[PDB]
Amino acid sequence: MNIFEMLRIDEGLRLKIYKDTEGYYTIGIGHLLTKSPSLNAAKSELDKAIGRNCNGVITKDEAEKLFNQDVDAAVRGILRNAKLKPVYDSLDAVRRCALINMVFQMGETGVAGFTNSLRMLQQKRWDEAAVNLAKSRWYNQTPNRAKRVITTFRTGTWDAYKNL
Repeated sequence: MNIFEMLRIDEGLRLKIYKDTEGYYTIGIGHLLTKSPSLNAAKSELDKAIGRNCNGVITKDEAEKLFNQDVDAAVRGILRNAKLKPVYDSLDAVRRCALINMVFQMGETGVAGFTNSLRMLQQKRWDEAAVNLAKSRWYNQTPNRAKRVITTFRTGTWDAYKNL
């Protein structure tokens, strides 16, 4: 497993515009288009993103391309965020993927927000952070995925993804 394989599992692949867990227009491997309720806004965003007339459909190549940009963006966002950098730099290679996973899913600001959980990760207090992390909207809304990610932070292994 690597970060690509992990996000691939959490997000699945769709070549047609679809609605998020939160009902937002997305495509590919979890590539949010817009939070606006109009399919029209979404298609406009899709065309902009791809640089062609898509009419709500992309190719797999194009999906993977958005995915390459989004993983790259998540890493760089981390490394630039004053709050996320130190945590990332303190973690081992498996757990770094867990952090990325959250930033990909809820954004930089989303994650910078888990003050207590990040303090716990930095301190390598793994059980404690897993409990703290479960005390969130994230976990109540997407439990299956959150368990997989929390499990990764707790164990530093890929066992949560092996099953899948």
